[PDB]
Amino acid sequence: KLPEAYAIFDPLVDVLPVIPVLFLALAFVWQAAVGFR
Amino acid sequence: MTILFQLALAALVILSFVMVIGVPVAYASPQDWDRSKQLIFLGSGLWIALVLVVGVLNFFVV
Amino acid sequence: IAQLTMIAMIGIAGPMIIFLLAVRRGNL
Amino acid sequence: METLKITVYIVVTFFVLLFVFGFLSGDPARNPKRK
Amino acid sequence: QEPVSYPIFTVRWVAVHTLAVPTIFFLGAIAAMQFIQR
Amino acid sequence: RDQESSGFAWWAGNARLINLSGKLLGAHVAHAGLIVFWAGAMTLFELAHFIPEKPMYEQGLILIPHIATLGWGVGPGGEVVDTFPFFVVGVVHLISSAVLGFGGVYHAIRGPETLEEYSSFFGYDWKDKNKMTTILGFHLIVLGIGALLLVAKAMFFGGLYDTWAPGGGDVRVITNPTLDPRVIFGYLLKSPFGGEGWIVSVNNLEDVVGGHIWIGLICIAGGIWHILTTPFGWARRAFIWSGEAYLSYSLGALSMMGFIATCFVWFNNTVYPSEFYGPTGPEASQAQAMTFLIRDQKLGANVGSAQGPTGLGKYLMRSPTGEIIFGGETMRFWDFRGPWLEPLRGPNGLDLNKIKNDIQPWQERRAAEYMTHAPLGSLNSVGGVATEINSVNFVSPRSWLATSHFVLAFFFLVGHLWHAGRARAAAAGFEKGIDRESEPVLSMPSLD
Amino acid sequence: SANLWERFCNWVTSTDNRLYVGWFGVIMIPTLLAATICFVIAFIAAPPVDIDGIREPVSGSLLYGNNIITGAVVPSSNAIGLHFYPIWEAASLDEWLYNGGPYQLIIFHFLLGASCYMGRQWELSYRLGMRPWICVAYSAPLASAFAVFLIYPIGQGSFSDGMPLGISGTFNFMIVFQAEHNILMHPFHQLGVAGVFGGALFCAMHGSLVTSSLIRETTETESANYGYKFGQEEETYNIVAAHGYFGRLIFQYASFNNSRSLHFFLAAWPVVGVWFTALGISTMAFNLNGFNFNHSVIDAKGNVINTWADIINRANLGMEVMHERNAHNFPLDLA
Amino acid sequence: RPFSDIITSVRYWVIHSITIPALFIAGWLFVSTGLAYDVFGTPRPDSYYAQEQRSIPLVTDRFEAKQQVETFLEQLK
Amino acid sequence: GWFDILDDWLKRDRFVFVGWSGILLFPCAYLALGGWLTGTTFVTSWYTHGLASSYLEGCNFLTVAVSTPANSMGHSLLLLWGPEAQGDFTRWCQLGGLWTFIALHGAFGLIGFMLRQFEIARLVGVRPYNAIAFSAPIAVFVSVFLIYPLGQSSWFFAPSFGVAAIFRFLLFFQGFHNWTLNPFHMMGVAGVLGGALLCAIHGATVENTLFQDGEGASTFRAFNPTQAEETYSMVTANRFWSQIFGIAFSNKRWLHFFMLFVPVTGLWMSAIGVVGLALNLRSYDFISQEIRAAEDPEFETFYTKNLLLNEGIRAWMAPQDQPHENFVFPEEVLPRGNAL
Ligand code: CLA
Ligand code: CLA
Ligand code: CLA
Ligand code: CLA
Ligand code: CLA
Ligand code: CLA
Ligand SMILES: CC(C)=CCC/C(C)=C/CC/C(C)=C/CC/C(C)=C/CC/C(C)=C/CC/C(C)=C/CC/C(C)=C/CC/C(C)=C/CC/C(C)=C/CC1=CC(=O)C(C)=C(C)C1=O
Ligand SMILES: CC1=C(/C=C/C(C)=C/C=C/C(C)=C/C=C/C=C(C)/C=C/C=C(C)/C=C/C2=C(C)CCCC2(C)C)C(C)(C)CCC1
Ligand SMILES: CC1=C(/C=C/C(C)=C/C=C/C(C)=C/C=C/C=C(C)/C=C/C=C(C)/C=C/C2=C(C)CCCC2(C)C)C(C)(C)CCC1
Ligand SMILES: CC1=C(/C=C/C(C)=C/C=C/C(C)=C/C=C/C=C(C)/C=C/C=C(C)/C=C/C2=C(C)CCCC2(C)C)C(C)(C)CCC1
Ligand SMILES: CC1=C(/C=C/C(C)=C/C=C/C(C)=C/C=C/C=C(C)/C=C/C=C(C)/C=C/C2=C(C)CCCC2(C)C)C(C)(C)CCC1
Ligand SMILES: [Cl-]
Ligand SMILES: [Fe+3]
Ligand SMILES: [Mn+2]
Repeated sequence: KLPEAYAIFDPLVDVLPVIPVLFLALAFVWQAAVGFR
Repeated sequence: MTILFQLALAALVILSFVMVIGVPVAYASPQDWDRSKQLIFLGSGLWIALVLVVGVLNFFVV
Repeated sequence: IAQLTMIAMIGIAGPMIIFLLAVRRGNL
Repeated sequence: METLKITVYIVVTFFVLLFVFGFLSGDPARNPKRK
Repeated sequence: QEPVSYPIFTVRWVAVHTLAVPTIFFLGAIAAMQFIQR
Repeated sequence: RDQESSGFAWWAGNARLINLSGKLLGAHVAHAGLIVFWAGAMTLFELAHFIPEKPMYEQGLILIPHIATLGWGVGPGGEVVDTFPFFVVGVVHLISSAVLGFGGVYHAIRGPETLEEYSSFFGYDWKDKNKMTTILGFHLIVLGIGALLLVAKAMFFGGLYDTWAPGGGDVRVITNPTLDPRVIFGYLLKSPFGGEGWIVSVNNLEDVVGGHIWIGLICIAGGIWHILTTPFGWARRAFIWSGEAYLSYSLGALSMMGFIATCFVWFNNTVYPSEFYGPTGPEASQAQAMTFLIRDQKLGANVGSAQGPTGLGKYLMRSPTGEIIFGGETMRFWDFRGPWLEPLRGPNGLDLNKIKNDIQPWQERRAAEYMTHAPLGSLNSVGGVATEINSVNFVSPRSWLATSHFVLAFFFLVGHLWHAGRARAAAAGFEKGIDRESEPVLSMPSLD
Repeated sequence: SANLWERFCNWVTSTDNRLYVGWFGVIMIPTLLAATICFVIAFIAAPPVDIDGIREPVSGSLLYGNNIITGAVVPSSNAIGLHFYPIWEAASLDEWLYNGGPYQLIIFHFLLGASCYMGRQWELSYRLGMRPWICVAYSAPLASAFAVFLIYPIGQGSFSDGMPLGISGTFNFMIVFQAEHNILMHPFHQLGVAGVFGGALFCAMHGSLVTSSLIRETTETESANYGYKFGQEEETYNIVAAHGYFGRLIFQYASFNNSRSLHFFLAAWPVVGVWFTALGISTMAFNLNGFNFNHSVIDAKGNVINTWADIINRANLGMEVMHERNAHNFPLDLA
Repeated sequence: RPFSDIITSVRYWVIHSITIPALFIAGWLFVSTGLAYDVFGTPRPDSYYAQEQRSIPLVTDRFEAKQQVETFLEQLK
Repeated sequence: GWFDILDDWLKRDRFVFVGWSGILLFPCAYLALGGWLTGTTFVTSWYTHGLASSYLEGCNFLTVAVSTPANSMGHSLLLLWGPEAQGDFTRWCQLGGLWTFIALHGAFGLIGFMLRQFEIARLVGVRPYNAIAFSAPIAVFVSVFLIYPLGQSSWFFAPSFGVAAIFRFLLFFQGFHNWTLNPFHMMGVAGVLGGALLCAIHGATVENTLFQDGEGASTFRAFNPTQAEETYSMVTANRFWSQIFGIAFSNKRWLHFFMLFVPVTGLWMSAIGVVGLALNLRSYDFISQEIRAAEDPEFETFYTKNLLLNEGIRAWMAPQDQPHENFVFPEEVLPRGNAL
């Protein structure tokens, strides 16, 4: 699957693809924190 | 070599994490940002170094 | 040995950046 | 049935040409404001 | 708004509390159903 | 600036960047990082689950096949012999993403918010026509260089996976691409309707690499052209020069490209192979038919003059022209050309004699494997239509790509409608509503 | 004097015409006129059409003994496929009609014209110095018309699997569609019906709330509608009364008080809904099907217990077995 | 009156963090001890059939409906 | 005395109003909702049809229902204290007592809301058009959930509260009555799509003829709730629409009344349609077509395809959809397309 040395980071690799959607959520977090200008 | 390879790769993931929380508040905050210009420079220099020394060490392990 | 340690950390990584800029008041 | 192909092509072509020449002809100042 | 001569529990009180205790009791039961083997 | 002194609510916030160049630059060079990040992250995620002796289309890989088409990590017949190119492509994209994002956060928060007072070559104005044509010229040149990279891969660096090669596909090097404009522009004169087909009708990699040379150099010449030229009068009277008009045209372009892409990925099998993505739409029907014929022929039945329970053939039929094609409801597909089905096709459709004696093993097993794997599935990924039971799970990669790019294209069309309307209305100046005192209709003759 | 082009070009863009006719119009009008002629003639006096390419014609013409409900223009043949099939690619008009010729002839012109109509709406709004994006709202029925007449044929691979141009034929289309893909368990079709039911609902309650707040300029022998005298500078009801009515009905926070928000929302709900179901048909053309649950309840003996989804699957199997005359043997199909 | 006034007062927490876990646990224990199966009389997934009655139970009279279903439950189906 | 006290404590202004209608509305509505929520959660339908329809049995949210009573109950209401459960709660749950419970209590909750609308309108001092408009869903409710099972032999053929159980109703109606070919349903569908058509277009026209009164591109902030000056150019809307389509409103009062009129009438005409099916009077055939398809076997129309399909729906759904008949059909008498 992944070379045997990096195999330890098999969970780290599984959590990579959902990092993009979070940016769009963070932008709403940001906006509510400054109280919506 | 493989313990050293894991050790270097673990520090890279950690130092990327420390970098990804560190530089936005380094540029952004207004009550110190200009003193953090050397910290982010040395930090990013070490980052690209650490990346490439782990990279060449791949072929010497696997 | 836990590798769930970074999946813990990586979800709070975002708002901690904003939380501190809201402690250090400026440029949110 | 062969004449039919040619006269349909000519008709279609005539209309598409009026269309393009019509949109080249000064359309962004046809508005009632800022003409 | 709900009255200003203030009965001890008003009308808003029963409205939120007929919809508070069943759904807490229900999402505790529905969650338990998930761990039934089937 | 950054409150309601700008003329946009928070849900239109990105529109405060029409007049700030640096802040806008930071926004885009930061977003590029996301596109690259997903490329790398997704192929690493796919590879962590990849079984490299199981065909790619039955496990959901949709980024490894693009690399496989370039003939990296593959042997003959589309098997994996080593998995290193996958890892290196993914990890180097994921690493370069950081470099893009770094430039993002810097130009957005630390950089000058106006680049016209800073620089006069990164200083630009949407109403300055000359700057736009020069930037457009740069961008055409880096696209021209980008188009010649594939030609390099084709001729020097081990070529491409040719699926039309003898005995199933094999990686083959192009040693002679067409440089013949007649054949090249001939594709653009064909009718889009079934039977013929537009540029989608490509059937060999010589035309592909040849056309890549052709489009590359017309855009290097055109890119050089827009640095050394100022737009003409009729060109200036045909347009609205506004920072939003360019976006409208570009949305129009992207919606057209998505419609074309979803047509490609559904029908072609030269640039989207049959050994890295599953069979195509007609390919499974034709396969079912072909393996049925082969099975029933071994019992010694007459299949060559066999008439149905409605007549007009039982295994084979006549097309309109008179070629021997497949019968039943496989009579709407005979525009299908497969690599595996073509050695059996006579001078006017299939020749039943070639069927009896010139069956090679890989052909009949290709036909048999493609029969039970036809583009269907549900939105919770289990094979078949709504009558059959959940016991086999199939969703062609073709359907995922087709459905996604279709709905994104429809939405990019309606976005082009929106931004064209805003740009046109804002130009003339009634995009904030209709001025009270004077109104057009109050000065126009009343219909009766 | 001025030459004929300048005269023509301001005759076209004349916004003093009784009916507008743009540059989109000059290409809209012939295509739709032709569409109208071919529909009126073909619904009435067409010969029967071989649609299954095995010599069973279907009558859809009134003159060969149909009424309005059963009549239709019968789709192009399965033998013709996705081919372009005009009058001059046939050997005779006789056999062009035999292969469902007029069906293609109505729909190409009609879809083209319906897009040119979308263009014309924008042009008239641009000439009247009013806001755009009535044309953005028109993209919803238009995209559903495309999906049903052009995309779903490309996807299934023939124009026989189009929707006939008629009422009972439309019903036939729905019933075969449900059997072969089960559209009711597709979440997108569920948002489409929600948008239509909610759209109809918001129309009714909007109508009642505004007509119940009207001012008194009338008497009780002349209709209420003569309170508006055309193009009043006085809005003809009191928003805070309706707001105060709605605000006691559900609550104070469940009642809009900005007519501009109310009307934006009134326009936004069904349009998003109709997009979603139009796309739903379009993805089913590539054969991304609704959710299918076979046996969600099984016990310890390992024997199944039915669900309502199973009763629906039995019906689907019934319809689908009837829509297959092509043989008894069909193992993994479509298409 | 706004939720802001409700989300802060100590008496709100001193009731709630005490009542709600009891209700959560009352709801959990209600299904997990199998009591929901007896008070609603819903079968367990080993009691839909029996080894002498391999067809669906069906009521066919409306005044002995009660007795008919009690017969099916008495024979351990 | 005490009456006018009970009056002004009820009719008082509060975050949410109660009134005399509150006394009928709130218990009935709350019990009906609550019943459905416990029925979808714990209650089986295995002693009635041979289905599972609850989370306790393992079904998801797309396949649960509070299912109808059994066929042998007739049209009995099945009261808890009555001589079909005799003071017993468990059997009452098994026999489908919750369906009727929910149906009756929801039927009174509808009357409560209807009355509530009248009362609030009489109080605020506006005309009661919203309550007249709200009689269309009650017409539909009592025509589909009450009159239709009372015309048949039981509650068993009524729709069960649940999404998939309503889908099965759609297929049942199509299969046995050919419901789309009845003109009252044509009129209802038209009325409802026309309501939906008017919604999108009216919103789009008002929102795209707004005056300039703001400073930002968004015009949502240029509105004050007062009616002193007009908020959209009606004249412009008329001039636009009379030119692109040919006819236009030139009377607001009439436009809003047309908006009220189209879907409420649609639903009323459809209610007449489903009470027509309750006697099994159903538009299903045109006799001229049968005699013609009898004398000529190579005649085909789409209508004949629809009747063959109706055969398929019925013959294949009947076994598990009418278990109380204990139907058994051999595998050789089921209808088949390929046998034609
Ligand atoms: C692709 C390029 C592109 C670009 C660069 C722009 C740029 C812009 N648009 Mg445009 N637009 C586009 C495409 C594009 N658009 C398309 C394709 C459509 C059709 C929908 C539109 C429709 C549109 C409208 C209607 C409007 C704009 C407006 C704007 C401006 C402000 C936008 C803003 O702040 O939103 C900030 C964005 C949000 C608050 C949206 C957040 C969405 C969330 C919460 C959920 C997203 C879910 C996702 C779609 C589904 C998948 C999720 C996944 C996780 C599985 C800005 C200049 C505005 C303007 O001023 O126009 C002139 C305005 O009114 N745009
Ligand atoms: C990919 C999406 C995208 C991008 C690239 C941007 C970019 C930007 N937006 Mg937009 N926006 C977006 C989505 C996005 N936005 C969406 C979806 C919405 C809807 C809510 C908005 C709503 C919105 C509004 C209302 C406004 C903007 C504004 C801006 C600018 C803010 C600059 C600033 O001072 O930030 C300050 C912010 C911070 C200090 C906190 C965020 C921290 C950042 C920069 C990093 C986070 C990611 C990560 C951890 C960094 C790793 C670095 C590593 C590689 C080393 C900036 C150029 C503003 C604007 O136009 O002003 C002129 C403004 O008022 N945006
Ligand atoms: C692609 C988008 C893009 C654009 C348009 C810019 C534009 C700019 N950047 Mg940025 N930058 C980017 C991406 C981008 N950057 C990325 C990805 C990063 C992370 C590496 C950075 C990080 C960065 C920083 C931190 C700084 C700049 C600076 C500059 C400014 C330079 C002014 C000058 O006189 O330069 C004169 C220099 C040149 C004309 C030559 C540059 C040669 C280099 C550095 C790159 C060459 C790359 C490649 C090999 C080119 C191949 C071309 C090929 C066709 C043969 C300019 C406005 C500086 C500035 O003042 O910004 C305001 C500053 O502080 N850049
Ligand atoms: C002086 C010339 C010049 C040159 C050469 C470029 C070059 C580029 N610009 Mg550009 N730009 C210029 C001036 C210039 N800029 C000016 C005056 C402005 C106005 C401020 C901008 C504003 C601008 C913006 C805002 C953007 C660009 C983008 C781009 C990139 C397009 C990538 C692409 O097409 O992806 C497809 C890829 C290819 C065709 C393959 C490229 C192969 C070659 C030729 C380069 C590869 C090596 C190089 C170091 C880049 C590596 C990228 C990495 C992520 C892998 C490219 C690096 C965009 C971008 O991607 O930035 C992130 C973007 O958003 N430009
Ligand atoms: C792809 C990106 C791109 C973009 C955005 C532009 C943008 C522009 N170019 Mg340009 N150009 C490009 C690439 C690009 N160019 C390349 C790569 C070449 C080299 C081959 C050229 C060669 C070129 C020339 C020769 C000229 C421009 C000009 C212009 C301006 C045209 C003004 C106008 O109204 O034309 C509108 C044009 C038309 C309406 C006629 C179109 C005729 C054709 C191509 C199609 C007719 C429609 C037909 C039905 C389509 C059938 C397709 C079929 C296959 C189905 C505009 C600023 C002009 C200018 O002022 O430059 C300064 C000018 O003289 N361009
Ligand atoms: C105001 C709200 C209200 C209304 C209208 C009803 C209405 C109804 N309930 Mg319900 N119920 C309610 C509140 C309400 N209930 C509450 C709060 C509870 C919880 C305690 C229940 C619990 C309940 C259960 C469990 C059930 C019903 C059932 C029923 C129905 C059966 C008939 C019945 O009991 O009528 C209600 C009223 C009466 C029977 C009698 C009223 C008598 C009055 C007005 C005067 C009597 C005068 C005098 C003493 C007569 C003397 C005669 C003598 C001289 C011979 C009916 C639709 C059943 C059902 O739906 O089955 C399908 C059922 O299962 N009820
Ligand atoms: C050979 C041939 C051609 C044969 C014919 C084939 C064929 C099928 C014929 C059709 C016959 C057929 C079978 C009919 C069946 C159904 C039928 C009889 C239905 C009528 C009965 C009915 C349902 C009654 C009750 C419900 C009802 C009234 C429904 C009507 C629905 C309907 C279509 C409404 C109209 C919608 C519509 C398009 C409105 C546009 C209004 C408009 C001009 C708005 C613009 C506008 C908006 C503004 O906001 C403002 C401000 C202004 C100013 C303004 O202007
Ligand atoms: C270092 C590193 C890395 C990376 C990291 C990162 C990048 C992280 C992330 C970060 C981020 C990027 C994060 C984010 C976050 C976010 C979230 C998680 C979300 C949030 C939101 C929410 C949850 C919501 C909210 C709300 C509500 C609730 C209500 C309304 C309002 C609002 C919407 C606001 C990797 C992995 C490559 C590996 C190597 C190293
Ligand atoms: C502006 C803004 C924004 C946005 C932003 C963005 C868009 C950004 C992005 C950026 C980016 C785009 C980033 C990224 C990052 C990344 C990184 C930093 C990475 C790292 C990695 C590494 C280091 C690696 C490692 C490894 C290896 C090497 C191998 C194996 C695996 C692993 C993973 C372990 C928002 C809206 C939010 C807010 C407002 C403002
Ligand atoms: C062979 C081949 C190839 C290539 C090809 C080529 C060579 C292409 C070309 C392309 C092209 C060649 C394209 C074109 C396009 C075009 C367009 C898209 C259009 C334009 C125009 C317009 C858009 C216009 C507009 C207008 C009008 C019309 C009117 C007047 C006004 C205006 C301006 C508005 C490839 C690679 C695939 C490979 C394989 C094969
Ligand atoms: C039967 C009966 C009765 C009654 C009872 C009752 C009244 C009950 C109630 C109950 C209840 C009252 C319940 C409730 C529950 C609840 C629930 C079931 C909920 C759910 C929720 C959810 C699921 C959520 C979701 C969401 C949302 C909403 C938003 C967004 C986010 C989310 C998605 C998360 C009586 C005793 C009289 C008699 C006997 C019989
Ligand atoms: Cl059929
Ligand atoms: Fe209105
Ligand atoms: Mn079909």
